[PDB]
Amino acid sequence: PFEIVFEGAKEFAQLIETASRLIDEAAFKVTEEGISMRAMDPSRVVLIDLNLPASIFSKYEVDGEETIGVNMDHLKKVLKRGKAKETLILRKGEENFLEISLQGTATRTFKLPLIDVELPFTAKVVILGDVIKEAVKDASLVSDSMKFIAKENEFTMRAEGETQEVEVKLTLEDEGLLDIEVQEETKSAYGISYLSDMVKGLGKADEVTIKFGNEMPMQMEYYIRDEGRLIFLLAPRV
Amino acid sequence: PFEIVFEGAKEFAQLIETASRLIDEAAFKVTEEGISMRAMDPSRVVLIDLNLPASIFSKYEVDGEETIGVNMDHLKKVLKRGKAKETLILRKGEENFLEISLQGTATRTFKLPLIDVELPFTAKVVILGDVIKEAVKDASLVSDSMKFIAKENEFTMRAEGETQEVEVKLTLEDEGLLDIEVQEETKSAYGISYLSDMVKGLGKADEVTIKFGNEMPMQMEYYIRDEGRLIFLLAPRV
Amino acid sequence: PFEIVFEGAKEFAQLIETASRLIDEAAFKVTEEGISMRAMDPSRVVLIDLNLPASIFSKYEVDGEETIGVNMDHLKKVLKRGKAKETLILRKGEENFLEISLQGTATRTFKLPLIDVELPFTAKVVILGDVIKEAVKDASLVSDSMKFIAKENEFTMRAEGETQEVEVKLTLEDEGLLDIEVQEETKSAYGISYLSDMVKGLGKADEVTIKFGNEMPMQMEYYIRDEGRLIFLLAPRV
Amino acid sequence: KRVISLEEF
Amino acid sequence: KRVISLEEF
Amino acid sequence: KRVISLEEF
Repeated sequence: PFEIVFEGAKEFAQLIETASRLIDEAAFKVTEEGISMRAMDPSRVVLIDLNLPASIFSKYEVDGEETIGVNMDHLKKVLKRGKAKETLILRKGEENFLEISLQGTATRTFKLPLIDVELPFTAKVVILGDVIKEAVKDASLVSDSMKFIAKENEFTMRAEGETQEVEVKLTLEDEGLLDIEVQEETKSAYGISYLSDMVKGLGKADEVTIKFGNEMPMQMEYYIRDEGRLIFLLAPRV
Repeated sequence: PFEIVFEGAKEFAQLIETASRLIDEAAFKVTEEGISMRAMDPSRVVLIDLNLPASIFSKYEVDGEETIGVNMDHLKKVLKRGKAKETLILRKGEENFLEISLQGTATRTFKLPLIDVELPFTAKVVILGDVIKEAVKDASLVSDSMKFIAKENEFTMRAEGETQEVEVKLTLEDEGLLDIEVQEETKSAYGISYLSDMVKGLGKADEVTIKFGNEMPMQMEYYIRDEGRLIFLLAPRV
Repeated sequence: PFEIVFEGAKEFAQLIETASRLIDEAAFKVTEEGISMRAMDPSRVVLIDLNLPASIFSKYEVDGEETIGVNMDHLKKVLKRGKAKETLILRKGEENFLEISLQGTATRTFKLPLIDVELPFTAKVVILGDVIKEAVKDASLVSDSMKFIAKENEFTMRAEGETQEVEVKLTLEDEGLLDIEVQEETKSAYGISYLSDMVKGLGKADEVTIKFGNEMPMQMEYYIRDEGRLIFLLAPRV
Repeated sequence: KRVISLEEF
Repeated sequence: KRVISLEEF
Repeated sequence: KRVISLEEF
């Protein structure tokens, strides 16, 4: 029996369109704290954790706790309909339905059925959103995978194919590395198909945190508004 | 033996690109009044009436009356070539040809052959161009048809599919309903494929008039410049 | 053993993306003068000559002369990665590799292998870049070829199909003809597929020079920065 | 659901 | 090259 | 109509 209102609806569609890109279905836990989504792609190689806390909503009226499951494709398509300055209202009554309304020149409400639900990091790097979006796209031109290498005071992503090779160095001098913290030399490789979905839509002004371990999974983290967060856990190669 | 000049040629291409979207061929009646196009799609479900009166042209030299028929695809493609601030000149000599010229940095003239030619409304609603463009696009996500319902002081478009449903209410309070005038409760349903062609390219500032009757055809009307007009008659469902 | 730095990298990608559009491979002669590319498409109907002289680079360190051959597709794709305000550095060591680096928020370096290497004009017209880009695109709507006709003080491109016809006149009055110089009446016809590649991406402010002879090849010339130049030799029809 | 024609009006 | 699963961590 | 080659010029 909840009523949840988010300003900047196009923004809200974006976050969900990320989460839609790797998983086909998802659970939304609504609670008086906030909204949570936790989920793994079909092949259990990536894990998504979305936390959207009460503060980022203009109205947040939850009564207890329940768990919405939705067709993420049909949700993606409804949420894409929101304009940038329009208001998003999410609503749930007794009936198994999500009411989504967008308000602008006129208010439109869409009803969508509910469906059935269901680390010792060596290196930590902070990096602007553009740098990593660019490296992933650069690397895709030459290979299906990208290596991450962190020595003390210097951070490298590199990929190699048959003929061609790519490498992007950053030291603390480099303009889009905010921070690096590595205990020991750290080297790991990750598939580009997943990285592309993870970093698609990351502005110059977006601080992205990445924690990695020698041949172990990457944790990528960036914030939604101030309070909310998205974390991606990605299993590595070999 | 006519010479007709329209400023804002990209604008002129737009109107014709509408009319092109549902019919494959069309008649243009040139007269000293203005230009007229009247035509029905292959399956006689929609009827287009375009009236472009002399005043909207910067030069309008007609000698009597004749009737041009053109391949609307080839006309669409030539008219698309006009820039937004460029001048359109239409011309016809004795020979079966339409001279179309666009003038800018240089003048280009295209010759296209002529081919062979060939209600008791309960509710009337006025509505901004964005609202209806949005409702049609919203409705297409859930069904192949949209319902229009008009009670006194309130106007609804709704559509329903197997799983999902959409509804857009407007009362006179709602920001993009200018006017509503309904004698009795009025309910009718129309195919979305036709509505999409009808409303594709309708600004926020475009007053669109819609007249409908219980299980009877919709009349949709909006203006070209001030004097000119486009009216679409659309047969309903069931 | 060279190091070559060009400002405005997106610009540099553009010029190469032209040259890529008709040829599959190309030779780059690096010398202390500048960089040269000379090449003919598979069917020996067009000939490209690119001259990029030292002055247009912010740093130009060449040691003698060598000749790079590259996969133009893989080069096109790497060069497309440059942003508009980013700096391009080209580099060659002893190993058969081209180092391409783009610098912005972070520096990215791509290594690409080297591969194996390999008129009595009547009329001369100067013309703005938009006019000819438009004429070619206009002409493509009606035919696979375009005629160029030059009499004294007047310049025409025309094309004709089965049904429809196009013609674009310019005299020295016409706003985008800068200059015309014709010894005698000159008429020649050229395929549109090649012309489209040649003129794709030509601003209003781009002086394009064209030299032609009765049933003989066209020479099209326009400048890169001030010092550098691109010349296309195109064999004619019939 | 049943799409008719304009001719009957 | 060998893509493993998250389950083993 | 007849497309020739550059070689003959």
